[PDB]
Amino acid sequence: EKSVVFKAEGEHFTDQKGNTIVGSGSGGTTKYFRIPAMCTTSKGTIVVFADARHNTASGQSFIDTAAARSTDGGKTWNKKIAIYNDRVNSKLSRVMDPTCIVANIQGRETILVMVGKWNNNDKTWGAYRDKAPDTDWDLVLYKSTDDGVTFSKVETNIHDIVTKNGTISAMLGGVGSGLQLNDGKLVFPVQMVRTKNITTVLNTSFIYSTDGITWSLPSGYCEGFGSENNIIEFNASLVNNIRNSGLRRSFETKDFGKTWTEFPPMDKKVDNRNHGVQGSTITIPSGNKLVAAHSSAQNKNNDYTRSDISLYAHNLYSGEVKLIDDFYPKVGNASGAGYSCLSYRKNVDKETLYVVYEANGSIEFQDLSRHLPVIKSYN
Repeated sequence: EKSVVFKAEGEHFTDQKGNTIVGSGSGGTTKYFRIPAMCTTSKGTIVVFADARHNTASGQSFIDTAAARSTDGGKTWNKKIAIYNDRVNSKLSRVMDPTCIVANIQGRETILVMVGKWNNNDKTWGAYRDKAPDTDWDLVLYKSTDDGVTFSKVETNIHDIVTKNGTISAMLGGVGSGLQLNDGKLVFPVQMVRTKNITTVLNTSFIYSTDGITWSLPSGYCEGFGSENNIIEFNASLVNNIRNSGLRRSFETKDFGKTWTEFPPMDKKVDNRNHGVQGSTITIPSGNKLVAAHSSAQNKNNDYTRSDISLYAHNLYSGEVKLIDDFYPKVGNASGAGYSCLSYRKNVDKETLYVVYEANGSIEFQDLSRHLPVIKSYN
């Protein structure tokens, strides 16, 4: 139905030594949660990641990556910290902004989660353009191969490929979920802050891998807009769906990230109004056709309150769009609101469509599976 994954001012976590993490919420709880990411496994297990912003909603604050696991269809949740910040700066050390993938990596069902990491930077990441890359930044990857019970660090070449590019100050996942392609390739949508000498502050792209260890960046870039984005696979194209102030943007690449062109079935189809917001975009099969399901905020107050977090269907053939469910029909908390993440699976003959989203500093979950006939018919 509807459940609270992470309760603002209602959770207590422990650190690596098992000592409680005293946050600024009432009773020493974690103050605020943001930026949910959800991955469902072949066992039906739901894992939801979010920033545990222990002291404040601000992105420049002390943050760990929490993980909530449900094996009862989202009724109840077991919670823990999946990724700890480095504990350099009790005010500013942070791991943030998760993107997850569920994939069979050479046969092995794995949940990957990728987060940015900072320590001493007191400003948002777009402020740091002088270095290639910023010395305070990193982008870390953790995995679980035990159905979300334990997460371990993956040693990658992600920092190295950013350094060898030479034009990137920092990189993050696109927020929410990445994908495993039909052929098996792993793809994280990414956002990047370019070095100062590059005219465009922000770009979108992706990183890809076969084994989850060695990653690659394509040679091209997509225009950044508000840079948070997701990718879907459609025929031999990768198609993104990007945050933008006003109308969301969508581009396709037919050359695996060398060049991008507008994708008419999704480009400019959903309006998030002033500032834009992150949104989640996934595909759902309907026979041998595909439909895109998308969540983002209607933003009725045209501001940072990002009201009315809604599920849409995009007809990938005709370009029609329709509202399926305004599942969080509420004005958000302008300290940080509006974000969401969808998850679809068909396990055996059971199709599930779940969402998680920001709700006044908490993360809530809804089972939206009743909407699948309506979405699937939209081709």
